[PDB]
Amino acid sequence: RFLLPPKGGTETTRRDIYNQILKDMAAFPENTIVTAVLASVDVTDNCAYVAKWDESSDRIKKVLQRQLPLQELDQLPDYGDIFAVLDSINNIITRITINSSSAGGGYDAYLIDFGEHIHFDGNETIFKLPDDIKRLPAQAIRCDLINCDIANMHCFVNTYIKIRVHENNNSTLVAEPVIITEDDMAMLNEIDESTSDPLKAVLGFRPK
Repeated sequence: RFLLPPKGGTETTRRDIYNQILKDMAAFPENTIVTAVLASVDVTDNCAYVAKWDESSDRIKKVLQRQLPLQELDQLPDYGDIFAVLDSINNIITRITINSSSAGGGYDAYLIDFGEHIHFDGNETIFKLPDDIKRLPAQAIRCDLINCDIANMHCFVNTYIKIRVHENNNSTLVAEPVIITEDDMAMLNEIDESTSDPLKAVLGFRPK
């Protein structure tokens, strides 16, 4: 059975949903070199995403590695509201928001911690986050990477990199890449299997 459609909220574009979610811009100070995970490289939209994945994000990490039980949901939350979705094949649970209704069926959704826009069929297994996790800042910060080969940068997704922050306007970054607990690396391997899944682009996240 499909999830019930959202009862409320304002539908938004991919650019707008990124603007509406909470983001910790203080983690990327200008004129400094910082260590961050290359969350995603969108070679169709040019821009990349960086995530601090700092000790303050520990609750999100616990949900992602299925270390915390969550209440399964049958009613999609409102557009712009934050919840969790299960990638059943790769066994990880990630934070998500529905930004709009799709004309052909389903919805447009944003993976706030990965910086990825995906189609949401409405058959996906979804959960309610506890309020503290729900209120945590989105890990993925939009970043214009300069002086580098973006295509080559795509292979370094889900790895720690060092970036020189040229500009931090408070919604996006202009950064140049420069050429960490054991649990953090283990989590990145778990994320990479979901990200590298051969059918993720075609089917999105699979149910059950």
